[PDB]
Amino acid sequence: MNRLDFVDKPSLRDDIPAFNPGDTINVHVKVIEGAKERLQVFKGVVIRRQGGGIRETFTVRKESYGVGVERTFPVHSPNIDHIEVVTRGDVRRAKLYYLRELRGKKAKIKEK
Amino acid sequence: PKPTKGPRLGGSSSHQKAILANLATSLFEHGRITTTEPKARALRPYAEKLITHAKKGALHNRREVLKKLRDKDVVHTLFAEIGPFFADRDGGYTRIIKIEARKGDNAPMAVIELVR
Amino acid sequence: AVPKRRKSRSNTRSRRSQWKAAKTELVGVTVAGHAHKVPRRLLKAARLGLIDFD
Amino acid sequence: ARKGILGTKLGMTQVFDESNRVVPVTVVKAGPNVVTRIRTPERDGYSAVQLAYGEISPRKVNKPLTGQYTAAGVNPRRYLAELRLDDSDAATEYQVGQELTAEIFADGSYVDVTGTSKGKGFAGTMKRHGFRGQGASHGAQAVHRRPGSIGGCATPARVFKGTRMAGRMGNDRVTVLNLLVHKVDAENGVLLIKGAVPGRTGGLVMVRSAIKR
Amino acid sequence: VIQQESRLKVADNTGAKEILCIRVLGGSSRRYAGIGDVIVATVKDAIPGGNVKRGDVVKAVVVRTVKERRRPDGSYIKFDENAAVIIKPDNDPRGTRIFGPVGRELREKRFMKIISLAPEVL
RNA sequence: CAGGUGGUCAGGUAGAGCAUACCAAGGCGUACGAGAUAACUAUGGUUAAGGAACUCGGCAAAAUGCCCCCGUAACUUCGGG
RNA sequence: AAAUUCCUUGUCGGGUAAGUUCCGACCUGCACGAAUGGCGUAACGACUUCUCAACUGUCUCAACCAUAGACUCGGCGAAA
RNA sequence: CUCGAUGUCGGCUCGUCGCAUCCUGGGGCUGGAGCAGGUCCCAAGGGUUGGGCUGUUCGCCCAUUAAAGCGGCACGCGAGCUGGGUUUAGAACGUCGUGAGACAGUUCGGUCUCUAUCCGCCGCGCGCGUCAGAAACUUGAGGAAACCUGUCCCUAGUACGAGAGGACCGGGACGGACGAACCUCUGGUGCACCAGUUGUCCCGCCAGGGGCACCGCUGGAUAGCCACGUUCGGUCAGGAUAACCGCUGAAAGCAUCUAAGCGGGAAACCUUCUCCAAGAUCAGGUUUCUCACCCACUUGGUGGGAUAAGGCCCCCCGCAGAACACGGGUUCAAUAGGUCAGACCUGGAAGCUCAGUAAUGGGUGUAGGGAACUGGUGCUAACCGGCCGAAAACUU
Ligand SMILES: [Mg+2]
Ligand SMILES: [Mg+2]
Ligand SMILES: [Mg+2]
Ligand SMILES: [Mg+2]
Ligand SMILES: [Mg+2]
Ligand SMILES: [Mg+2]
Ligand SMILES: [Mg+2]
Ligand SMILES: [Mg+2]
Ligand SMILES: [Mg+2]
Ligand SMILES: [Mg+2]
Ligand SMILES: [Mg+2]
Ligand SMILES: [Mg+2]
Ligand SMILES: [Mg+2]
Ligand SMILES: [Mg+2]
Ligand SMILES: [Mg+2]
Ligand SMILES: [Mg+2]
Ligand SMILES: [Mg+2]
Ligand SMILES: [Mg+2]
Ligand SMILES: [Mg+2]
Ligand SMILES: [Mg+2]
Ligand SMILES: [Mg+2]
Ligand SMILES: [Mg+2]
Ligand SMILES: [Mg+2]
Ligand SMILES: [Mg+2]
Ligand SMILES: [Mg+2]
Ligand SMILES: [Mg+2]
Ligand SMILES: [Mg+2]
Ligand SMILES: [Mg+2]
Ligand SMILES: [Mg+2]
Ligand SMILES: [Mg+2]
Ligand SMILES: [Mg+2]
Ligand SMILES: [Mg+2]
Ligand SMILES: [Mg+2]
Ligand SMILES: [Mg+2]
Ligand SMILES: [Mg+2]
Ligand SMILES: [Mg+2]
Ligand SMILES: [Mg+2]
Ligand SMILES: [Mg+2]
Ligand SMILES: [Mg+2]
Ligand SMILES: [Mg+2]
Ligand SMILES: [Mg+2]
Ligand SMILES: [Mg+2]
Ligand SMILES: [Mg+2]
Ligand SMILES: [Mg+2]
Ligand SMILES: [Mg+2]
Ligand SMILES: [Mg+2]
Ligand SMILES: [Mg+2]
Ligand SMILES: [Mg+2]
Ligand SMILES: [Mg+2]
Ligand SMILES: [Mg+2]
Ligand SMILES: [Mg+2]
Ligand SMILES: [Mg+2]
Ligand SMILES: [Mg+2]
Ligand SMILES: [Mg+2]
Ligand SMILES: [Mg+2]
Ligand SMILES: [Mg+2]
Ligand SMILES: [Mg+2]
Ligand SMILES: [Mg+2]
Ligand SMILES: [Mg+2]
Ligand SMILES: [Mg+2]
Ligand SMILES: [Mg+2]
Ligand SMILES: [Mg+2]
Ligand SMILES: [Mg+2]
Repeated sequence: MNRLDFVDKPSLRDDIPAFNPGDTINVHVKVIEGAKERLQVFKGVVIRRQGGGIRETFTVRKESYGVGVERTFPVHSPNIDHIEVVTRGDVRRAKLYYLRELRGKKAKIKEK
Repeated sequence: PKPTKGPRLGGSSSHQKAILANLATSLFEHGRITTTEPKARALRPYAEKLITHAKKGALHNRREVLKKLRDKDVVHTLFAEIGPFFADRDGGYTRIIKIEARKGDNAPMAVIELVR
Repeated sequence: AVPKRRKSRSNTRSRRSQWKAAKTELVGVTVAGHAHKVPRRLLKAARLGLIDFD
Repeated sequence: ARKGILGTKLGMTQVFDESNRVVPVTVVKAGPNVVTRIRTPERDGYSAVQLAYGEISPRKVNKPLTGQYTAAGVNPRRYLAELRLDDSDAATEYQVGQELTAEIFADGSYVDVTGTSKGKGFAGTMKRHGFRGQGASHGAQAVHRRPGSIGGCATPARVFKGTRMAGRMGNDRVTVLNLLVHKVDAENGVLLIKGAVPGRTGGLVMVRSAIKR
Repeated sequence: VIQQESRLKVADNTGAKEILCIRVLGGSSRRYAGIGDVIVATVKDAIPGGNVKRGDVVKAVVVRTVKERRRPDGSYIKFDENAAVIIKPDNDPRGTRIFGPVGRELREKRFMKIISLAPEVL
C-alpha cells in the first residue's frame, strides 16, 4: 500500500496479461497519422519491468531493418489497445540489458 | 537494517561489520556490555534481528545467523536459551542505559543488555 | 596570512570571555538512603548502581 | 475575489487525460478550513481573512493561543495563516466559523502555490548560484570547485555588497505561478495539481487562485 | 542527443557513409539535436564513385537517436545508432530511398517526403 | 622523524617467478581519542548521450595487456623493422 | 623561407568545413656550405614537432558515494 | 609616490560600471513607391554563440545568429588557479667580436611559498533594547531579484508597383537560450540490498557459508541526492517623462507646440508580479493569556527570595543541520527502534526428493533474502526533574 493509492485506483486498467522479461510480445499501439486513428503492431522481446502501479513501465526490443529499436511503454496506458503474449521466455536476469550488444543467433531467448 | 548515515564506525565500512559481529558475540555471551554510546545505538537494531531468527528456530534461520557470527558456542546459547526466553515478547529484546563518560577522551558511554 | 597588528586589551578580552564551559543541570537521587546529585541523563543508571559516586 | 486554501502536500503521481497524454500531477490535500478572524480595514488597516488548518490535540496548544480560538468558537487547529484580499469589499462572503473546502476551485482553473522549499544545507557556489569552477586537469592546483576572484584591485578596495558566495540554501518561501488544476476530488478533499509543488512531502501549502491567469 | 563533432551514420544512397556535425540549426547557441533536427554537417567518408565527395558541407536531418525521446504520451523510442538523411533546402532528401527505420517525430516537423520513402515509421 | 643502512636464512596453495593474491612458523595492531551525511581540499570509485569539441600541448585519466595457433608491409648496413 | 629568412602568416601545391604550426616545392640565401665538416641514412630515443585509429569526466556540464582532514566535544598545546 | 620588493603579457573563474548603441524598443529627414536601406536624434532593461590557426592581444577564416558593440576598473582579478610568451643559470644555428662574450634575431629545457589579526563580503547564532512577563497572526518605511528574443500561419499575394518583388498595424500557434522549484517519468549515483563468479584461507569434513584481494571483479538496484528529466517564469493593465508629434495662443493686428494653460509619447523611470523586511531606536498594528505573593534595609523607579502565564536545558528523533538555530515527540504517547503486513528491488533459498556415469537440470514454490516508502501493534527507550521567568510615577 502507498499514500497515493486512492488516486491511482480509478486509473488502473483490468485485462492486461501476465508477462515477464524474456517474453515475446505484440503491442497494439494507437497511432494518429493526421486524422486516421490506425493501429500499429510492435513485436519484440520484453526486456524490462520497473514497477509501481500506475507508474509501471515495460520495454520491448525488436530488430527492424538491421537496426535495433527499443520502446518503453507504460502499463495502464490508454494508447495501448491490447497486449497479446506470443512466446514465453526462460531467462535468469530481470533486466536483460545484455541483449543490447548481441545480434543474430546469439540474441535468441529460450523457449520455456 | 537502517544504514549508517554519515561516517561509519572504526573508519571503513568493513570494520563496522566486524565490530557489530564482535559486539553481538559478547552481548549474547555475558548478557551486558559496556561500550561507547554510538556503538550501543548501532547494535540495537542489529542484535535484535538475530534474536528474531532465534525465535523461528528452523535450520534456514541457523544458517542466516552463521553468516554474521563466527563463534558456534554463542550460536548455541542463542537458540537454546535466548530464543525460547523471548518466545512471548513481540520485539524489543534489548535496553540501553547511559553511563558516566570516560576519562581520557570524554567518550559518552552506555550499557546494552537483554531485558530480563 | 599573519596578524598585521596586535590586538588591544579590549579585543582580546571580548573574544576570550566567550571561551567558557557550559554548566550542566543536576537532579536528585536517593539510592541506598544517601541523597546525591547526578545529571538527568544519568538518572536511570543512578537507580541501578551503575554510577560510581566516588 | 482571490480565493485561497491551506493544504498538505502528499506526493506526486501521474494521470492520463482525454487526449491520451500523460500529466504529472502533485497531490495536495486541500483540507477543511475555518476562518477564526476577519481583518477589516477600519479596525486593522487592511483586508484579509485567517485560515486555520490541521488536526491537533487540545493539550498541545498553550493558553495564549487557545483563547484566540475561544473568541471565534472554533476548536484549536495546528496551522494558522492569512489570505490577503484586495483593499475593498472585505468580507461580504467570509464569516467567522465558515467551513471552506477544496471544491472552491474548478477543473481547469489556475492556481498559485506557495510553500517552503526543501533545505540543501550550507551549499557551495557551484550548487547555490551555478558557477563553473576551474578545470579538472591542466595544472589546476586545488581550485576545482572554488569561486575564483571576488573583486577588482586597489580600486575599489572592497568586495561589493551582494557578491554571490557560499552559504545556506533552501527553507525559502517559494511561490510557483500558474499551475493547472487537473481534478478536484470533493469526496477525498484532494486537488490534483499539474506540475511541481515546493516542499517536503507533508509540508504546509497555500493554494491561491492565479492573478496572471 | 547530437552536439558539435558528433559523427553520424548516413541513411540514404547519396554516397556518404559518415557525416560530422558542425551546427545545430534553429537558434543561437543551441546544444542538442533530437529526432527531426537539421544539422549542418561535413562528409568524412564516402563510397567511391558517389554523388557526394569527402569534405562537402551539406545539411541533414536527424532520423535516429540513441538517446531516448519522451513522446507526449509517456512512451519512449531508442535506437542503437545515430542516423541522418542529407537533404535539399526544401526538406526533401537528395537520395532516392532511405535505409532503416525513422522516428515519428519527423511527421510534425514537416518532413513528409522522408516518411513516404522510409521502410518503417515508428 | 613517512628518508638512508652491507651480508646470511627464506615455508604452503595458485603462478614462468625472490612478481602478485591469500596463508604457515613467528611477529604485530606503532603511543592522542570520541563523534558527526556542511562548504572546500585531498586519495580513490562509477557515469546517460557525444568522443579532444578541452588545452600552449591528449597534461591527467581511459585504453591495450596473458598462453597457444594462423598471419605480417614500406624500407635495409640483410642482423633487423 | 631551414634548430639558420628581418620584411613574413613570402608565393604555389597537399592535408582540415576552417591550418601563422606540419609535409612537398620554388629561390628574391637581411645573415647556408664542406672534419667549428656538407648532403643522405636502416636501427635506436622518459628528446622536439604534426596527422590518424582506438579509448576516455580533458570538455559540452556537471551529479553521486566512501575515506583522510576541515567541523563538534575532552587532553596537550606552538608559529611567522 | 614606491629600490630595508607596488610580482609583469595572454587564458580560466567571478564580476561591476560608463554610453561614444551591435541586437531588440521610440522617432525626424531622405536622391523614403514597396521590401530593404543611408543618416541623425532619444534610449543602458536584458541579450551579445561554438570551432580552425597562433603563447598570443589583435587579426584572417568556418558554420551560424535577432546581434556576434566599444571601453574603464594596478592595459580589473597570480595571500583565486594556470605558466605557453617576455625576463636567470644548460645547449645550438645565423650574425658581430682576435678573445672572454653579445643580439626587441631564432630554437629546445627550465621550483609559482603562506594556518586570515583588522576592514569588506556571504551565512548562522548569543546578549540587551523595543517602559510589566509572555504567545500567535501581521501592515511595509525601505531594499533585493527578475527584465532577452526568434520562425511559421492568418490578415493578404491585399495596400505599393511597368514587372520582378512584396508590407505597416492587429490576431494566433510552436521554439532557442536563461532562471527557479520538484523527483511522477527517462537517466546518473548506490561501501549494513539481491544474485552470478575467480584465487586463497577458515568454519573438523561433505553440503552450506564467511574473512581478504579497489565495494576483488561482474549483472542489477528501492530511498536520498541529482539533470540529460519533469513543471512553471519573465505577462497584462496603469502613472510620470525622453526624442518627436501636437491643440489653444500672445508679446509681434500676421505667424509661432509656449511665455499663462492642456494633450499624445518607449524594453529607460515609478507602480503592478516574486522575495527579504519594525535593530524602521518614529523600534509599529489588531488580539489572547497570567493579571500574583513574601523578606530585609540606609524606606529607595532599593535589594533579595519564591511563583503564574510561558519558554529553555536534559530525553526520543527528523528529508532541519558545521556548532548553534529551526520542526516534530515525551505514556492522555505511534517519535525513533523492534515486530507484523503490504509496496518496491533481486530472480527461483536451504533441507528433502526425482532424473543423469557426471558437471548440472525438474518438482515442493511468483520461492528465499532485503534498507530508507505506507499502515497496524504499547514490546524497548522518551525517566520518579532541574534552571529561568510578571509593573514607581507624574502633567494636560
Ligand atoms: Mg517489479
Ligand atoms: Mg547513504
Ligand atoms: Mg577520525
Ligand atoms: Mg572488502
Ligand atoms: Mg541535507
Ligand atoms: Mg567543470
Ligand atoms: Mg598545494
Ligand atoms: Mg587536484
Ligand atoms: Mg624511522
Ligand atoms: Mg642500498
Ligand atoms: Mg613463495
Ligand atoms: Mg610480495
Ligand atoms: Mg594478509
Ligand atoms: Mg612512530
Ligand atoms: Mg565528507
Ligand atoms: Mg560518459
Ligand atoms: Mg556510453
Ligand atoms: Mg569513437
Ligand atoms: Mg583525434
Ligand atoms: Mg572551458
Ligand atoms: Mg579553445
Ligand atoms: Mg582544439
Ligand atoms: Mg600520459
Ligand atoms: Mg590506468
Ligand atoms: Mg618505422
Ligand atoms: Mg610560411
Ligand atoms: Mg618545408
Ligand atoms: Mg676546407
Ligand atoms: Mg672548417
Ligand atoms: Mg655533425
Ligand atoms: Mg638513452
Ligand atoms: Mg579542542
Ligand atoms: Mg616594508
Ligand atoms: Mg530611420
Ligand atoms: Mg545617446
Ligand atoms: Mg550591457
Ligand atoms: Mg523597469
Ligand atoms: Mg586538429
Ligand atoms: Mg568589461
Ligand atoms: Mg592586469
Ligand atoms: Mg581587460
Ligand atoms: Mg594573470
Ligand atoms: Mg593579488
Ligand atoms: Mg669570428
Ligand atoms: Mg635581451
Ligand atoms: Mg622557452
Ligand atoms: Mg612538483
Ligand atoms: Mg516598498
Ligand atoms: Mg536549482
Ligand atoms: Mg520514487
Ligand atoms: Mg531511472
Ligand atoms: Mg548481505
Ligand atoms: Mg565445499
Ligand atoms: Mg584472514
Ligand atoms: Mg531513484
Ligand atoms: Mg507604457
Ligand atoms: Mg512577510
Ligand atoms: Mg536602514
Ligand atoms: Mg513589536
Ligand atoms: Mg523542541
Ligand atoms: Mg518487510
Ligand atoms: Mg530449482
Ligand atoms: Mg542418480
